Amino acid sequence: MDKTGWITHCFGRFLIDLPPDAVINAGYYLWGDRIEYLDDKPTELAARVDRLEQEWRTQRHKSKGNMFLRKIDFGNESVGLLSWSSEVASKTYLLDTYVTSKPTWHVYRWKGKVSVDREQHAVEISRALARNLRSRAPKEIPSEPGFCIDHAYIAGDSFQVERFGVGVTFPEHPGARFEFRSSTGAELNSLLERVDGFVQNMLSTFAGMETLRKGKHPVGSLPGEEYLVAGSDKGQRGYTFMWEVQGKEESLTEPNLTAGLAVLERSNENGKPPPPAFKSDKEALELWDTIVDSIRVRPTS
Amino acid sequence: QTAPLPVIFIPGIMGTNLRNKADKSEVWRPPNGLWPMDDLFASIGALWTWAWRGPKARQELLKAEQVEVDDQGTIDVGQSGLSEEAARLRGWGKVMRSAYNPVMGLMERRLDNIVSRRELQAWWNDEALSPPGDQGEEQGKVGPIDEEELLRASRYQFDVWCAGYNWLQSNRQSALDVRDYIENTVLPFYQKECGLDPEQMRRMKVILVTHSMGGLVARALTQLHGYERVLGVVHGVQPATGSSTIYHHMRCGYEGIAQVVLGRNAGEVTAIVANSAGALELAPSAEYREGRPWLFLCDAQGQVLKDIDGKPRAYPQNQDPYEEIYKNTTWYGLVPEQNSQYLDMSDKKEGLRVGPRDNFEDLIDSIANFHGELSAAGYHSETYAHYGADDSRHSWRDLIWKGDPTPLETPGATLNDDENGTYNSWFRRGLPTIVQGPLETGNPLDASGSGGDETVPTDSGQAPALAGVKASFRHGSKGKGQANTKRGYEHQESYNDARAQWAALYGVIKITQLADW
Ligand SMILES: [Ca+2]
Repeated sequence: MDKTGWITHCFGRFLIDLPPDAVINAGYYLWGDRIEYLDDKPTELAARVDRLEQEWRTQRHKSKGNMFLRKIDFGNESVGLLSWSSEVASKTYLLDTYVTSKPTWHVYRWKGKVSVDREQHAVEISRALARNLRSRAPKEIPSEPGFCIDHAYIAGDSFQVERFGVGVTFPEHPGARFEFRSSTGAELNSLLERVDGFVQNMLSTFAGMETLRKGKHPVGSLPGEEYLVAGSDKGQRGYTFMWEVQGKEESLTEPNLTAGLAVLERSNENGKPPPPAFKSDKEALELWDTIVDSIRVRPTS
Repeated sequence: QTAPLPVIFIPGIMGTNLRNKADKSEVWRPPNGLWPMDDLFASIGALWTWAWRGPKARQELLKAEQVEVDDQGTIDVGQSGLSEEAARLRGWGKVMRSAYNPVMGLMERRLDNIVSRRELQAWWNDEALSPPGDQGEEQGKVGPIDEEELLRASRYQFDVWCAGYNWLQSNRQSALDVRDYIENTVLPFYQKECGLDPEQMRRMKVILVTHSMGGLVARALTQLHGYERVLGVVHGVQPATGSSTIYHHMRCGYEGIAQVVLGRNAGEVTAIVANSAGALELAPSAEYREGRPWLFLCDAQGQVLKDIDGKPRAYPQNQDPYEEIYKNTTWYGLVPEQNSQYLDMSDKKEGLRVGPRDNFEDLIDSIANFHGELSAAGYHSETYAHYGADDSRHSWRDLIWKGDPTPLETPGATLNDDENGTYNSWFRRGLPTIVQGPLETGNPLDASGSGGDETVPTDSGQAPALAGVKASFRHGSKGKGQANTKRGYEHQESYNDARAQWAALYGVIKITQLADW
């Protein structure tokens, strides 16, 4: 396939190539909670944080008094607001952390629950985050080890729970969506064994369903397996392409990895069969293979 | 005119499509069960959102704070008279199509066609006039619709809007989201379309029509906040005080017959539900079944066992399901020790920021608080409720472990179940097994609360009637009335039953009599 103009993107520990007109929405998660990129300028961020602290200070726990516990200084201008996680909570706090990349300033919000008896540990994690958050240009590929997010990367190669999910649409293929995810930890079962029952059920029930492909699909040293199905009903064609690397425990570069491409049911435009996502199964498989075969761990030093 | 009167439909259990909030990909688009494998694209939807998602992925993707309503689902405009584009704007693509699109389209066409050319139109001129008792109405206060009332109602333009919501989050927060939907999407449409000034806007009212847990969302909205915007409320199959089915599902998985599921064994369901305030809020409250037990430990002869103090092992024993069952970590608890591993599968407990059990116990305390507030706050003063009360649908109403707990309860107890309802194994026999009720020897006070609609035991379905709501329709074998002789309907599909539809339209007409103009 002609990848003229395709763009190599960094997501987490990985790289992937997408067409230049791809519409991309990404999310990044640390220890299970989203690290959200904020548009805030520094004065705006300060006002945002002060505003929230003062809101919390007006709120009351049902028995323990003030909902606001403390503002924590994580060093490197990063701060956290610590509050009870609810008005009846006794074992968990909400820790709302704000952190900036260096040396180019960008602001992030990373909020999640923390155990009362794990407070010091949570603090050290945020301290470390503030030390490790390095800025990068939107398409800059870091040669240093680390987990890439919007406008930055978390430098280092020490294990942490980390995950991303990226969703992609294609102007030329209405109704199609591609998604790419990584998550630390081995998935509990493997893709082919997991879905085969349901797929066989689909094939048996619906004459319009077919399996296009089922088996191994390694991409470099990534031991991926795939299951690709398509079907027709109501004069439109649907697709579900599934690819997975099971993952290894406590591994940043061998996490669980999934890639998927779907075309779900869409509607007729004023009583006319919806516009086709693809010209043919061959075209869909081509796009699928081209994207998946571009997935690789970001080379680092 | 125009005198618009919006009808806001609020869906129920797992009823709203969801996508990941950051990446926008689809993570929930029901039905996802083995039933009904009757539509090709439906099955693609289930494959993509559920079947190919591993257990860890499911736990990550069905996380309340990380999902949002997806309004891009399929829509069946049916005979509503709406274009797909219009129905899409109305949010009808937010919710399970088969379960909800038909009733939304029915109400739309019925309410758009009450009086024409000085005659009552179809259905309104006959079926609608039924004495409420014939339809299973049990409070005995409200009367039949009359010609006055329909003429009055015909002066308004009803439009059905679909308030899909993030069912994983607390229903407390979903109430806020529905408020925002009404105030920021629904009403501004009429402001612009009808050229309404701010006073006219302020004077507008809406009518809520809810399914299932959507009724708890509605009550949070009208009863825990000042929201006079709501003129009245129709509830269908509300688990007003919760449902013992949540215990079955968390300990055994959903049954194969279920259209919508969160797993096929304990670990799968528990991994999602035990982290979701919205899901856990379905758990029976302290007031459920008027405080009587619903979880029974029985011997081989079906007789309830005795505890250390010689008291029946029928829980709750002292009206506290939160401590007695939900946080209990013994073999009969909601999340026994054997199932702790499913609370947070992301890493070994050690490196985490929050302990899995810490989080879970705080969530239980949260639901207890929400349950308590809802109970005290009651129901909107113009509430018309209907529910399925049928003894041919056991609904896990009596949750029974039958067998000998002795080997499970000796010091250093280690025995594990099969995550599907039994401790019997290749290695051990005659042990506790979840079996279908009803209990062999029952409490006479429990007679009225037996059966249900498969998901909501009558215990909970009849709570609004017991709390004194204006109208309550008891549908199925445990109710009365000549128009109520069919077997009671099933929960998920309740709004596809003529009685549920009748009760909804009846409620709307009655509530409308209160509208100013
Ligand atoms: Ca209308």
